[PDB]
Amino acid sequence: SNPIVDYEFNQDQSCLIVSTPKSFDIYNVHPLKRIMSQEMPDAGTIRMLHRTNYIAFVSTKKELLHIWDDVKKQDITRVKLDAAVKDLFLSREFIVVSQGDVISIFKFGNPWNKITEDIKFGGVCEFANGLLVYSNEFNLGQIHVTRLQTDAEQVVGKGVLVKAHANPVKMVRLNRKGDMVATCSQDGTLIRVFQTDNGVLVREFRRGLDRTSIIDMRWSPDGSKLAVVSDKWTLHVFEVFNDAENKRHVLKDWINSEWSICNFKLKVSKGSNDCKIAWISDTGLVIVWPNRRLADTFKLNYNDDEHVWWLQLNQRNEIP
Repeated sequence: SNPIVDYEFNQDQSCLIVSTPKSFDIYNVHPLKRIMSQEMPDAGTIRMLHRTNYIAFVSTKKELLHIWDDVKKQDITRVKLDAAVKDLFLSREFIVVSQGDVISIFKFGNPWNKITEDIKFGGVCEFANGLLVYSNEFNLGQIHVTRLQTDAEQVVGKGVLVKAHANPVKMVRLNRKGDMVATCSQDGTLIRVFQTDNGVLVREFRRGLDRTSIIDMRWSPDGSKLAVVSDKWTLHVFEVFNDAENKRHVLKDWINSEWSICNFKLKVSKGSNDCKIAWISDTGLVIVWPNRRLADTFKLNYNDDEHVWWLQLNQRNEIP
C-alpha cells in the first residue's frame, strides 16, 4: 500500500534507506531484512550517515531540511532551503546540498551553518569521502573535482577542471577511497575514469554502439570493477584494474579492455523506470527497483581456465 518516495544506500552499501509518504525505513541490504521503521509525514529525498544514529531528510511539506537523531527521536536541527533539492550528501564533517542551480555546504554539528558561498553548477554532482565533484555551470561536459578542507582558511578549495565529455555529463560516481571518478554523458555511449588528484584520464570504456541513458554506476568494494546500468536495460560490468595493477605492482612491459567483461539483459516491467546498484561483496550485486519494491541479487562468476566472467541472477525479493 506504501509507495516509495525516495531511496538511497549508505556510503558503504551495507544499508538501504527509503522514505514512504507515511514513514521512512532502513533495511539491511544483504541478506535483506528491515532493520527499523519510523513514522514520518512527508519525508522527501532522504539520506543516511553510515550506520550512525543521524539521518537527513528533506520535508516534502516545507522548504526544510531535517537532521534527525534517532537516539532521542527528534530533529537536532532544521535547515532553511532556498530551492528544490536535487541531491544530498552527509559526512561526519559536512552536509552537502544540491538545490536548484547551486550547491550549498553546511557544517555538520553546531551551529549547523553555511561554511562557504554557494557553488554554482550545471546540475550534476557527487560527494564522497571529503571529495566534491560537480558539473560546470556553463560547459556541461566539464567537471570540477576538489577536496573540502575543513581545517584551512580557506575551505573551498583549490580544485581541478576536467573536460570529461563532448556532450553534457549525465552522471558521476566516485569509488570508495575517492581516488577515481566514473563519468558519463547524455550519450551513454562511453564511460570514462579519471584520477581525482590531477583529473587525468585513467581509462575509457565503451558501453555500446547506440546512444542510451545511464541509470546508475557503482564501484566494486575493492575498486577493481565498475557496474553500470543503461535504460536499454542491460547490466554491464567493466574491469578497471586487474589484480596486479590494483595492488600497485611493477608491470614488466607496461610500455608497448574498452568493453564490459559481463552483460546481463534485465527483464523490466513497463512500470519501473529507475533503479540503483549496490555491491554486496567483491563478487556480489543487488539492483533495487523502487516501483516494484524489489531487490535482485546477482552473482559475478569467473572461469579460471578461460579467464572469462559471467553474470547470474540468484534471487529476487520484495522489500516490503
